[PDB]
Amino acid sequence: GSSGSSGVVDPSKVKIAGPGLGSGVRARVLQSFTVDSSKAGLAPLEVRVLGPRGLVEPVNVVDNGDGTHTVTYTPSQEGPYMVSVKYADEEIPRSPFKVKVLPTYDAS
Repeated sequence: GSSGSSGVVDPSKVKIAGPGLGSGVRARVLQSFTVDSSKAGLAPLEVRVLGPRGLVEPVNVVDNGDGTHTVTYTPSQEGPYMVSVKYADEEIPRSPFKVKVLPTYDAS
C-alpha cells in the first residue's frame, strides 16, 4: 500500500530498457529506447551520445505521460559509441552507457 509523505529525488531509481541500448545496433538505423524515471521522482532526464573517436550527436526526448521517456536517435556510423544519461544533475548509476554500434552490413 501507499504510505509515507516524502518528495525526494532518487536518480538511482531511474532505468532504461530498449533496442537502442542493446548490442544489436546498426549504423544509419533508427535507435530508440524507454527511460523509466517514475521511481526517481519529478527530476528531468538528460542524454548525450559520444562517438568512438569523440563525435557529438544530438538526441531526442519525449515524455510518455505515464512514467517514462522515449529517446530516438541514429548512429551516423558504427563503432564503440557511448550514451550518457543524467537525472537532476546526478549521473544515474547506469550511465554512461556503452553501446557498440555495428555496420549496417553484416560481414558473414
